[PDB]
Amino acid sequence: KKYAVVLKTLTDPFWQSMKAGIEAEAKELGVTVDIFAAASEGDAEAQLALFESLSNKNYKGIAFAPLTADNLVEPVASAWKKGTYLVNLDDKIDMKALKAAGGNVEAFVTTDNVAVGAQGAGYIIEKLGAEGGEVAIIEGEAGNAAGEARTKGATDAFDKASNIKLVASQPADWDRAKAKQVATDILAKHPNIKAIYCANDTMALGVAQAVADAGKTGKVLVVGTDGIPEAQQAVKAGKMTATVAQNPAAIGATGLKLMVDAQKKGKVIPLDKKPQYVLVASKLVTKLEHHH
Ligand SMILES: OC[C@H]1O[C@@H](O)[C@H](O)[C@H](O)[C@@H]1O
Repeated sequence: KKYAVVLKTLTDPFWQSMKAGIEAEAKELGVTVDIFAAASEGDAEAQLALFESLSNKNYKGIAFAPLTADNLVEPVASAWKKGTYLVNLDDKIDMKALKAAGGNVEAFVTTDNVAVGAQGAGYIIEKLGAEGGEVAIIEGEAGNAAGEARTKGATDAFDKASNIKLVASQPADWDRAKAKQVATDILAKHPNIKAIYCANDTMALGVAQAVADAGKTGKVLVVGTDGIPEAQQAVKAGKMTATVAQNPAAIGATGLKLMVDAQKKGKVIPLDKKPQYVLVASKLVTKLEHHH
């Protein structure tokens, strides 16, 4: 049989890299993998419906990145009861809710997202120096576990830092236009803002455009997360200050490998057993300076 992967979306580069990484790993393992996302973008109910349709196609295993912590709880529990080998990718499902629903997953593969936020905020703190300044966080969608961890890690770092004042922490729901809108509002209400940490690059690129439109490119630091090509290009060009790169290809490849390796014991993970927890490294991408 084959394996299935349900991602948040296939239109955005972070997730496209994850799909490509899954396929590269499938090519090394010699397994067949179908990778999907639901047509309605960001629709948690559409993604549930997609998951439910796949869970009835006799896949050996399904890896999934849920759009929210709760939207896939019931169909994941249902698949576990059917003996499906399940791997949570990237964004943490509500595991206590999953257990209450009667299910489990073999593994969760993710980035240390508290560390991501701490790195993004930490680089801002380093770049602002002793004088510090007003900073803001553009959050992902409220309640998404990975985004929440980044907000926590950044907020904690900013709170401890001398002369840093976090003046705004606001969701833009992983959306570039909405992040441009939120950044425009922050720039209007906080004309002394010195830096904005953004929970992903889709948002950071919108923020960078708001900063440019305000004539403030280089005057307001903009840090993203994911490391998508356009953000790495923005960092090179000075349009973004940095981005905390993730490795979506490795997240996907590792999740597929865990799903394949899980079947060797001939049974899905017991209900009372803790899933595997596999961290994939992040890396701060800054403007490459070799000039003394
Ligand atoms: O889909 C929006 C975002 O979801 C997070 O959970 C992922 O780690 C990436 O940052 C992605 O860009």
